[PDB]
Amino acid sequence: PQITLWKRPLVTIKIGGQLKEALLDTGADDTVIEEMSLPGRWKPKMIGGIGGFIKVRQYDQIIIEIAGHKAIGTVLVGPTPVNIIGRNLLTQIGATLNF
Amino acid sequence: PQITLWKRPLVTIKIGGQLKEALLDTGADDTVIEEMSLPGRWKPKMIGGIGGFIKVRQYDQIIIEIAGHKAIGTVLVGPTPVNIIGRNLLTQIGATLNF
Ligand SMILES: COc1ccc(S(=O)(=O)N(Cc2ccccc2)C[C@@H](O)[C@H](C[C@]23C[C@H]4C[C@H](C[C@H](C4)C2)C3)NC(=O)O[C@H]2CO[C@H]3OCC[C@H]32)cc1
Ligand SMILES: [Cl-]
Ligand SMILES: [Cl-]
Repeated sequence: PQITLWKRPLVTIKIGGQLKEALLDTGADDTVIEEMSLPGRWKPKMIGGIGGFIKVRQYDQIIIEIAGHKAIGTVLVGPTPVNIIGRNLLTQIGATLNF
Repeated sequence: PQITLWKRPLVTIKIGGQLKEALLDTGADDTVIEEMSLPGRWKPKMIGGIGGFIKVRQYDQIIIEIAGHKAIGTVLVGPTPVNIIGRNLLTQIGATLNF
């Protein structure tokens, strides 16, 4: 689709069989989702946001559907105020900025 | 232009007579610039994201040149390491997310 920005660019994602709402975030390098259980092992990562740094759990090669498009990649899990889809997955679904 | 997201979508901006680099950020409601002086009145504001909240100065009716595209709107000024152009000015230059 073509998504204008008068409202937050919120989309439905499917991860772990569950539907969630997430924000398409070109200002995010990484994808960050609120606390949920994911399979496999995870690795530590510190990420920096507007208010400071937080610890997250890094799960690699996670299957996730994003507004109907299939991605398989790294998902960070932690106390983010909102689920965000960052450039690591926006590139997988072929998204670009246009003006 | 069409901007891919393989890397950070950074552009040149002109604001308060200064040239600066800024991130085109669809996840940002508002435009947030690193500490600088701007003309006019301002009022304090708290904005939040990963890591918590920061205090900023809200300047209304500021003109910015974004990648050669003129826009006017509210600009928040405060302690961020990276300038971000948020949806309130992205709309004004007709930016969209496409995939
Ligand atoms: C009301 O007006 C607002 C305007 C801005 C914001 S915001 O907190 O800056 N954020 C919105 C937001 C994000 C998450 C949850 C809720 C809201 C925008 C994100 O795009 C933000 C930008 C930056 C802007 C600068 C430079 C960096 C670090 C921070 C300052 C936040 C990205 N990017 C981010 O956090 O990315 C993180 C995940 O991916 C990683 O890679 C990059 C750092 C790691 C909140 C309110
Ligand atoms: Cl505005
Ligand atoms: Cl429009």
